[PDB]
Amino acid sequence: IESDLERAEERAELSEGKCAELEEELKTVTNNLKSLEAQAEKYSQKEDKYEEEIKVL
Amino acid sequence: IESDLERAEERAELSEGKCAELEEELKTVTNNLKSLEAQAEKYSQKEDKYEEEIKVL
Repeated sequence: IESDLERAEERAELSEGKCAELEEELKTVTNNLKSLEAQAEKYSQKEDKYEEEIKVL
Repeated sequence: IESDLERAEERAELSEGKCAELEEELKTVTNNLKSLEAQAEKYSQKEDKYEEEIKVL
């Protein structure tokens, strides 16, 4: 029982480390996604203006 | 020692569950990033095409 308990606690520590790393990755990717969403909105505005000018011409 | 083993097991289980959830979240957000990047590339190409159309018309 003692050996099994030691192994289980080591497993738990490893899982906690993995969870911390995953949190870091998630936050980084979230920031990148927000930046690209803003970029796409700028793209949309540019397209709107170009379409209007095309219609006028 | 048996009670200690039970506590270690439950802590490991909780940590693994959180790890799985974080994995799913990172997968989803990374897929979103990939899709948005493809859209942005297509949008740059479309913008160049629209400017060419403006000039010719």
